[PDB]
Amino acid sequence: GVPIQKVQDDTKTLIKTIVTRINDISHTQSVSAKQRVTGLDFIPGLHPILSLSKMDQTLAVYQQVLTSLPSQNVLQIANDLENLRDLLHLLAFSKSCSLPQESLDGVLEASLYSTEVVALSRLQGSLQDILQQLDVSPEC
Amino acid sequence: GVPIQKVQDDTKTLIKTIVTRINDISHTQSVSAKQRVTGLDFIPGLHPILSLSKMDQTLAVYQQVLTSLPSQNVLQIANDLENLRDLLHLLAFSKSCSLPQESLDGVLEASLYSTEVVALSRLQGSLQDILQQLDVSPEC
Amino acid sequence: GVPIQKVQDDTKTLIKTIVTRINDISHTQSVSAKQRVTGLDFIPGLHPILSLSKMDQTLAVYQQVLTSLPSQNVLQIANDLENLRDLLHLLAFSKSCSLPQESLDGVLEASLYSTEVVALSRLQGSLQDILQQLDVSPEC
Amino acid sequence: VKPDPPLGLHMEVTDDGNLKISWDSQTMAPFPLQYQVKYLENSTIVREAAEIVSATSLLVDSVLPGSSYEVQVRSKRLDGSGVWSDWSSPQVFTTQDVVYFPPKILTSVGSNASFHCIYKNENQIISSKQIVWWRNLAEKIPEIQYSIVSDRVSKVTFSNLKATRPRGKFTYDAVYCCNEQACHHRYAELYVIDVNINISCETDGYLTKMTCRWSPSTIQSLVGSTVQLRYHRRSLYCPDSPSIHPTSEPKNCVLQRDGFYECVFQPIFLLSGYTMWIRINHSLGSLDSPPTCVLPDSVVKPLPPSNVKAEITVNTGLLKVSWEKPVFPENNLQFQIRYGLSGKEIQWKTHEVFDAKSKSASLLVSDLCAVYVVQVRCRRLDGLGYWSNWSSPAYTLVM
Amino acid sequence: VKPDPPLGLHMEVTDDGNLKISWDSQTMAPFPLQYQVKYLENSTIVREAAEIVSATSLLVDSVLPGSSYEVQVRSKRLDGSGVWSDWSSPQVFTTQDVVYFPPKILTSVGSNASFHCIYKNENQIISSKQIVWWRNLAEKIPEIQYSIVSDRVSKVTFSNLKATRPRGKFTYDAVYCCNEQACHHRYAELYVIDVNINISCETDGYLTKMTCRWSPSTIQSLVGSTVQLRYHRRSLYCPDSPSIHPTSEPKNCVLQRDGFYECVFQPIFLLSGYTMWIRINHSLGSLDSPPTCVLPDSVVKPLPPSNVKAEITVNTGLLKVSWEKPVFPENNLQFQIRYGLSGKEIQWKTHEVFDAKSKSASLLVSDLCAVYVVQVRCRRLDGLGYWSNWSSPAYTLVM
Amino acid sequence: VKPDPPLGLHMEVTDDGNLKISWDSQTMAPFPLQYQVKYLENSTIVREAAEIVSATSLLVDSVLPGSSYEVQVRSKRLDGSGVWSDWSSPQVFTTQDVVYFPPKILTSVGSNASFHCIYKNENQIISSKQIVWWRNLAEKIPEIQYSIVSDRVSKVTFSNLKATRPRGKFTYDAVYCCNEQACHHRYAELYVIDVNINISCETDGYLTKMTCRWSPSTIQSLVGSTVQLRYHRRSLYCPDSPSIHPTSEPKNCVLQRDGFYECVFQPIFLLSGYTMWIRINHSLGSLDSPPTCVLPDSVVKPLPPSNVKAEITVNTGLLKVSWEKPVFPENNLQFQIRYGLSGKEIQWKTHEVFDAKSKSASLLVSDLCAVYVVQVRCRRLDGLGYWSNWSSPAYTLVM
Ligand code: NI
Ligand code: NI
Ligand code: NI
Repeated sequence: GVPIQKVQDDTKTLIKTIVTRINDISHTQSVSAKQRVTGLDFIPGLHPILSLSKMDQTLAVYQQVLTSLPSQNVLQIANDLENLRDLLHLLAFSKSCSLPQESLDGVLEASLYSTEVVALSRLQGSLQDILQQLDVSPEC
Repeated sequence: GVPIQKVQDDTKTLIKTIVTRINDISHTQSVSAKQRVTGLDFIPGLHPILSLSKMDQTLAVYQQVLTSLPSQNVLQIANDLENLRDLLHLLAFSKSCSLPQESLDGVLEASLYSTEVVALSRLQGSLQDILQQLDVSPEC
Repeated sequence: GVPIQKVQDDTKTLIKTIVTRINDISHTQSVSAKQRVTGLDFIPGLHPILSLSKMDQTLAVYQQVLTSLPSQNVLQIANDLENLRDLLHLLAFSKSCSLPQESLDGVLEASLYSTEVVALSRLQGSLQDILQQLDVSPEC
Repeated sequence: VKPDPPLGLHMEVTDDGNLKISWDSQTMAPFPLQYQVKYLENSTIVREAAEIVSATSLLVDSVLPGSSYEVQVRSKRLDGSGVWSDWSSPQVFTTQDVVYFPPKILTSVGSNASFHCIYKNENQIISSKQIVWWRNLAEKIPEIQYSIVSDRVSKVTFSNLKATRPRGKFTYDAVYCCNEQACHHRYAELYVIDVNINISCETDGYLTKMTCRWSPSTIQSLVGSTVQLRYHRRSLYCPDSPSIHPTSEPKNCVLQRDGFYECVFQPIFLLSGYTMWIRINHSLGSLDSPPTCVLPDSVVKPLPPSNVKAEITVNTGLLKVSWEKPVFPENNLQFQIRYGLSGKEIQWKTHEVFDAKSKSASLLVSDLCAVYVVQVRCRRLDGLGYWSNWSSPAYTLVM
Repeated sequence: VKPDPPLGLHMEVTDDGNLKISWDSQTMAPFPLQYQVKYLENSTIVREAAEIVSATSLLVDSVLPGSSYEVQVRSKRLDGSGVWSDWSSPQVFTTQDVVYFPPKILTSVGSNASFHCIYKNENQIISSKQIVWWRNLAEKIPEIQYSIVSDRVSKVTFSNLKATRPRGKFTYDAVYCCNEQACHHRYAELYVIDVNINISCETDGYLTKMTCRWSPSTIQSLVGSTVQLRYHRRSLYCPDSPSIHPTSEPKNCVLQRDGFYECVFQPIFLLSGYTMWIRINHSLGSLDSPPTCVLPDSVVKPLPPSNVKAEITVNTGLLKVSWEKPVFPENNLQFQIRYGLSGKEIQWKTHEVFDAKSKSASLLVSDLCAVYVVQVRCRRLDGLGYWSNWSSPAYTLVM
Repeated sequence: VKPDPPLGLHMEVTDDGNLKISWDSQTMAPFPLQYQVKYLENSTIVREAAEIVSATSLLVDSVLPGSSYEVQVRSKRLDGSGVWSDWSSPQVFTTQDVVYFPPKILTSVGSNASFHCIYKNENQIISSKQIVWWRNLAEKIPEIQYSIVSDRVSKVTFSNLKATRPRGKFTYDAVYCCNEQACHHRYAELYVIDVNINISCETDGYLTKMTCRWSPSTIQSLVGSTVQLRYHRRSLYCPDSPSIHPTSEPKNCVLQRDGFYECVFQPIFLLSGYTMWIRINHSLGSLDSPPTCVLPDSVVKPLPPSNVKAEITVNTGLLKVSWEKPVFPENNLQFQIRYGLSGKEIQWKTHEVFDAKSKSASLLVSDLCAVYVVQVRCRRLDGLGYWSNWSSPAYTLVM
């Protein structure tokens, strides 16, 4: 009933869409994604992203962070993350496996620019890695 | 001073004018004027209207009914009836003779459509009769 | 620093300006300035204005009168008169000399047209006299 | 009962120059009241008077210039053992050095108007043979127009008044009454307005409403006062000479983008006479335009003739034009047909049909093989009305 | 506890023709109440009844025409030794001479609808074989549509209903049920509306919002009732057959001058199924249009191709047109180029490019020395979407 | 007297980085109070201090990053055997990991600005030889701009500042001070705004009011802060170099449809110097544009020449143009006449008249029998002002 190849292609197209949107955020493109910045250690930066449950909780944390950032673009980005997470949840149903489901506010008030730029460049790195490994048979 | 033949011609022209107006009310033309409808028995339908006092009280009752219908058309026909009553008063003055001068709400509220269609087709019939007898020497 | 000949020319230009303004007030040009009119005896009309301190207190009174007329033109004339007073103060400073600084409401209310035309034509006459004597060695 | 003192004690100067003292009657008293007014005129002579009146007003003869009136009033029941109220609070009214009779006159172009004046000079009323009248401090009025009402009252009479030319914001002539060469500041205000405004009405083709238009080009200059239309409807027809009926009602008229006001009467009474005029509500009074009476039946604009057809009659070559008379009016109508060659520019020729029963005409045409364009309009045969609009164009077929 | 008597005793006629008696529950009672209703139906036969109910309402079967209902209620605590309240004040409810079952029906075009009626004629139920149905007092309904439910209940059945044509302010058909020749003034209201409204949605070029447009030309006639758009979002994609989900939410949309309503969803869920329909909340009930499901990804309007250039190749004279594909969509696109001689009137010729990897095309041109104007637009190769707007005009250089 | 404890205890960081403790003086005390402040700095070292001050505030030197200050104050009557109040409620102030000196700088284009910072890394103030400065986390600031104030305080100095380019809603540059490779999220906000706004004023042709226009295109980006025009009027004339007077007043300006602000001065003082500027009242302070002084007498735009006539002189064939100089100014003026053949396109020729007493000029014309169009404009002979508008066209009569 559900054609898995169309869904996989839609996942790649949606990934390319989120990546181009974040590439359009000019201030983030000139910021080193892999550079670690103190205070935002809760943000899931470059750290082998190798399993379905960690990806789900990663996109969940990134979503929770974006909900608090007051930009309309970030709101749209959060909606794209909702559709993408549900697509990975349906893919996990396709492969058969269960998936279960603090200081960020302080930095949002004290350093909104930093919180945004870092969250976005680390998000950009996470999506490039997930994309580069969504074809080498992802497993639960 | 007052030309009685002129006033008589204005009376005929006003009657034909009101008849054409009521003829423009499409839903009433297809309704049998002489057909009896229970509830509107107080409305003075077809019964030889051969005298000035009965003609006057008939147009007065029809006016009293029309004053309560919230249609603009009904307002103009009632205003034309005011001009018509003044012409009948002037003709009675011309021939020399004196002319003296409740349940409507319930039927108006419960059945406005019926009150309107009946009042108008019965009024049209009364006016058609008056026209056919405004030349056989009308008497007070 | 302050060119005294320039200041004399600016004084002449401002006086001629006020006289031309009053000349543009059509209703005042046809009124005899020297004609006595009962009620405005408090108005400093034609009376040898022969000293800098007397000119200053006269123009001060004229300013106080103009402040009460609800006309925009009279307001502008009072502002120009303020600049004129400052120019006469600078001229007295140039020549070295110190310069210090009721029934009007009733006549303003009962007869505005006459009070206005008179106040203005007497002002125009006073300025024409001061102009005619601002070259015969004016003295403090 | 002890009634209260009368309230609202006011004092005005009448057009005759008398002091009218007025007060509010107690609207709650179920019985007639008599009043006693005590007043003290502090002039060059102090005079105290106390008068008993049954009216709610007193007239005091001849306001003295430069005098002060102090006034109190008390009430008593007229019928019976009435106790007097206490006195009102004293009210003070201060008169002025010149007095005008009347102080202002509001009239229209072409009328005759006359002013009276009293000049007090150091507490002394001068002789009328000394009083001189002046206009806007500009020109002396010819002595021919002066009139000696009495040894102390002067009069100026203007005839065939011409419209006042506005000087700046001043739309009135300031008329001064002077003691020989020396004038005083107090003047009289004279307003002459061109009240000859034309109101035109037109009833719609459906006989359901009447739109009346009028231009306030005369009055788009006087501010402070209001201008509105009043009307009165007579049960049947228009009088031979219209008049201003004492009982009237105002009609709300709306100003249009073209600067005209438009007021629509709906519903209408077709055989009822509508008399309308413009009433000018000035602070000093009211002005009325010449009244006009319009009968809606005589201002009807009919709809154009319908179902207009034009065919070239086979073999005969006549332009047979046919039409259907409009639903209204029922009166016998006359028709006018315009016809021309179909082109970029149509040279219209017209033919007039004066018999109401003609639903068709036959016309001679020069080119049997051209398309003719034809339109028709209608009017009441008796001329009592307007011409209809031209019908929608009808085209011949080339055969 | 002795509770108080129930308050607010009201009586309504249900759509089925039953008498619904209701009362306010005591919001202060911390325990369930049982009620006893006593009612007296004064018809041609007096009937007294006393019923015990745990609900705050009672249904009495089949309101009798020309009867009077007198009602009292008392309360008691349901659980325990409850004392009864005193009885409520008696409330009177007066029924009417004709009864309709139901009194009104609101349906859509093409449906089947049937009315039942009861006719009381001088306190006598006539035979059902006598009732005849009429429409708007204009025409007798064919007896084929009549059905004898019982000896006293008549039924009229309409099939394949056509939209009711509005006569003046009347937007419903008055269906009358008459006793042979004599009809009554009371009628039933039948409203048949064309609910087949089409809603069209378009997602902006940045895929950040979706604007949906719809025309209420069907419903710009019914006043009193409200019309609003309702929607429900499904996590992913559209079902094979859309349905009205029981759980939905309204979206506030604003009417534009073009007469269409425009409602924007922002932010959007690109891969979530948006099911929308128009809800007509009338006093008589609610009506829902046939639901439609739209996937925003499939209604995307891409931005036009950018950096469009046109150059004449030296010596060869070919028109080289080049462009840059829009940022979105990522799917393979097809392009359409229009080109023409630069003039007051551009004779556009079009060329279609169906290979996604083509960033340029080469065109044969007739005049190597004229300025050509060229524009390009794009569309999804699979056709699942709209055409983009035309690019900004590109001009050739004269070489 | 035993006074009450001080109230309103607040703690702020000064732009210099000191902790200012403040409290409300008891407005009801008819005698001077002395205070004793007790504070506990919980840093890496606990410090307890108790100071006696006669002022209602205390400055504590150099706020330590990552420390907590707890503060209590008590009061006593200054003169005599005063009993001490009880201690205030303890107030807690929590410092942050990095401290900037000052935390924000608002400056204009072309200025020099420098920030100082202290970085605590695991409860240790690091050495100045490792701190490196960055701009918006994008690029390392050249070490040339760094300055070692001391072994623990770093300084960054920017010279000839360029306007900050806004990135999205961010209108400031985030300047970061980092411990070698590792930066922290806390940054300093640097706002560089182009305060070089030009205000242009123009006096009306009637010399009754002066209108000043300015564009807020610079400031239609900063929200939260307010922008208003301030001015100060000097009795006579403008200074050689305008300055920001300490005493000024605000002027209510209205934004126009073109996006410009208009400030209307009415009435005006022709010979009074009006010094005006734009004030940007931001949460962090106030900014003033370079002040300008305008003398309305020097910005007058005269009315065009009036009564312009053009006649062809009989027998001689000269175009005699004549005019009346505008009412103002009375000072000697120069005139410019344009004349041309009356057509759809007028080939204007111009003649300049430099003598103020010339009310007419005579021009050579090629065709004596054509209608010529003529217009005249004027300007102050000394050039101190603008040119008037062209007069209303004058046409010759063909004679
Ligand atoms: Ni009468
Ligand atoms: Ni579901
Ligand atoms: Ni100074």
